[PDB]
Amino acid sequence: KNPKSDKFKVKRFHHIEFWCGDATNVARRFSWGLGMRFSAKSDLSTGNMVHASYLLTSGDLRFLFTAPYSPSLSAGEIKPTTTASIPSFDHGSCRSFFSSHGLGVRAVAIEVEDAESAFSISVANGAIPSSPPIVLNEAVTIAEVKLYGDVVLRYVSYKAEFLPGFERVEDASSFPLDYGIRRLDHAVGNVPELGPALTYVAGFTGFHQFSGLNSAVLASNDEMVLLPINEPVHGTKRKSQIQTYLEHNEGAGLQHLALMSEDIFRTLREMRKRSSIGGFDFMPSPPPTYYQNLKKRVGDVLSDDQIKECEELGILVDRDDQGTLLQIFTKPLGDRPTIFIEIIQRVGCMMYQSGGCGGFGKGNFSELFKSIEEYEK
Amino acid sequence: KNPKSDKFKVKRFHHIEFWCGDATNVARRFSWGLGMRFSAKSDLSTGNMVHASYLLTSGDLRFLFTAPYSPSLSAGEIKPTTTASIPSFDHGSCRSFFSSHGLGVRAVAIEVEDAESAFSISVANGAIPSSPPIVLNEAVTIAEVKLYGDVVLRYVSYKAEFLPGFERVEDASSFPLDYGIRRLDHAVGNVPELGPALTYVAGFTGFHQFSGLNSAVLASNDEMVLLPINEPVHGTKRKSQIQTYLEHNEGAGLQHLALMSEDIFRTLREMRKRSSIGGFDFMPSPPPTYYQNLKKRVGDVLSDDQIKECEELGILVDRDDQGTLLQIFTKPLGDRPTIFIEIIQRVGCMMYQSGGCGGFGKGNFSELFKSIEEYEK
Ligand SMILES: CCn1cc(Cl)c2c(C(=O)C3=C(O)[C@@H]4CC[C@@H](C4)C3=O)ccnc21
Ligand SMILES: CCn1cc(Cl)c2c(C(=O)C3=C(O)[C@@H]4CC[C@@H](C4)C3=O)ccnc21
Ligand SMILES: [Co+2]
Ligand SMILES: [Co+2]
Repeated sequence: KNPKSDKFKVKRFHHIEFWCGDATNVARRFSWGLGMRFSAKSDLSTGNMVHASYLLTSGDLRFLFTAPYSPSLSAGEIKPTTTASIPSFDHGSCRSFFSSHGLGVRAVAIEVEDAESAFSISVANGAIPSSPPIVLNEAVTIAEVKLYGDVVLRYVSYKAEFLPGFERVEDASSFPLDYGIRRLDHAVGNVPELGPALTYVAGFTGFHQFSGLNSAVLASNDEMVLLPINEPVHGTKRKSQIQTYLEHNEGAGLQHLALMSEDIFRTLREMRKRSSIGGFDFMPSPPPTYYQNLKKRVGDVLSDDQIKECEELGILVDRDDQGTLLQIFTKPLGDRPTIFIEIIQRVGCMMYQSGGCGGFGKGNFSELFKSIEEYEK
Repeated sequence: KNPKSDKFKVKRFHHIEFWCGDATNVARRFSWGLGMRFSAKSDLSTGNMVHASYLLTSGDLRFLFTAPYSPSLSAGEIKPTTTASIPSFDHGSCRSFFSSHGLGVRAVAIEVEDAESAFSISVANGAIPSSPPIVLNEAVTIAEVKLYGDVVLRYVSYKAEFLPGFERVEDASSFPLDYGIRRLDHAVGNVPELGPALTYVAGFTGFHQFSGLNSAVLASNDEMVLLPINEPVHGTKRKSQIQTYLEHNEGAGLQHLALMSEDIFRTLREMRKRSSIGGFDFMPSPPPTYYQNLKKRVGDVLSDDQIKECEELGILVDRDDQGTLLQIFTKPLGDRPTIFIEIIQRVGCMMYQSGGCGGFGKGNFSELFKSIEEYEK
């Protein structure tokens, strides 16, 4: 059931903003590791004396990397005279976030019809305000409310090129890398208590409900904005990875970003070639028994050659009533065992493809446990 | 003249330590951009609950990248029970350094005969202590004194593998990258006042003296440890780049690291191929007039084909009474216009090669000014 209860008009995920200590080095590592192009910048070279922000893109996926300059460079400014291109940015908030959490997502940004209206309706319905609506160059409106922990949900609306004040990147610095990633599929939060988190977020958005953890997924009307949230389950044999996250992150935050690929075989071939030369590492692949069991689960969807290619690349597969899901997880993106990335591709639910086609892979918890036991043999 | 006045036995540069917000992303970017192998680690996986430290190597060059974990992970520890592998590390100092300066060098480390003796003699001769000598696993001794700004000179001595507590890196994570870089040639500081800086450092080491700036170079007895120091010169037409450094760095710090290559043509070919895919950018190349003028300056040292290869790669050349110097400079390594890297290779002074052979390129200030004026034509 989908009661289509959004309290404002939501379109799609727009961008993800990482708060960094050095945006340059993180952005360059991510660009090479994920195959994303440098697309826009706002920094000293564009007149921004407050923060350095670099935008990477792959298809519709937009990753923004932001770090503060010395406050001394902008000491004479006030908010009405700021050279910051992102008006919600604050030196103290950014440094506090990074000191507390390390590298991680500060903002999950969605495009809405009217960010001013979205902000008002959200706060009227219980959202904790983080940054009020601000109109940039009479063209783009941005506002922010608290999502969980120190992560904000950022609303963006356009009257009619990322943000005013950002410059397109000189072609020579913009190498057209592309490993197949096309859009953000979902963004997952870890919280200490799932119940209150769900009630809060569903409360102010109207989003409906779509081992070691309990989870639920909030979704927009067309189920294209997908926001899973996890809480830990305590006392288990193996310690809850959600609890490990909360300890190393100093509390709630964004756990993983799932990036849809138009060709997950090519994406993973490209990413795995670069794992040891500056890119991202992947979690340990499942045993050969997992892929032998795949024939009985998805042999109608995937040929044996395609199943063999899943095995070459360490890809997991899950299936539900309506669609099939190919997925794989990176090791953590930075020093702490906190945020990681999922690469995903969905098969089915063709109407365009409906959002969440095939679910989120929860069947792979049991299929992996059983496959490792099967594999001790 | 070289009075060989070192107050203790100094061997060579040992390593450079960057203090980072996220060591993983900086280390991976540097590894790919410079062709350095991941060689050792000390982090959560090795039992270090305090800091994440990753060691990159290329030949004898050792780059260490360190970032703090949440203090909560080690809250129960005291110094006698610490799991830190680098005992001088402090969460507050590291966060304060990075907040103030951004990404940069915290420690210039030299190998000495006895780091305990070097520390005592240094402080007896005016050095400001930063971390007292500490013996690690009865095998390695480390001590630190202030060099300039928040940069420390770190003494390391070995009784008889980087540091105890570091583990060698799993071969699969250690891709054998190598673009030809072999050792640190010199490490350069920017200070507000050159005179007092020189007197202080030469005071406690016994090191002897080897537009927009004044400079002098301190050197060890065999002139293999080379420490240039710059101060700004004010009022000029173009603003002093040393002054720009001090403003954006919030004071004195390390300006550039010069990395010797055994084949600067290959190093620069390799680095330039990666500039736009996660590596390092280079400063604008000199005009064609610079390379036409090179025939008259170094035509006895470099064939026209070799001079043409310098032009392809943007390489600068300078010469003194005893040797020839090939050099090139990167753009700044991170967000702020502060630290950068020089790639260098020296021709001549064969006895092994004597240190500083060919100087440091100061002749290229005038040769570049004149070549740009020549090139307006
Ligand atoms: C193989 C072990 N494994 C590790 C992960 Cl992270 C994972 C996921 C995954 O991506 C997550 C989500 O998108 C949904 C929100 C939380 C739940 C579901 C969840 O865990 C699905 C199945 N098995 C998984
Ligand atoms: C082409 C413009 N240019 C930019 C740099 Cl950074 C540079 C250097 C260089 O590396 C530096 C040093 O190693 C020595 C210590 C300070 C002096 C000398 C100095 O500037 C030499 C010649 N020309 C240069
Ligand atoms: Co997921
Ligand atoms: Co130099």
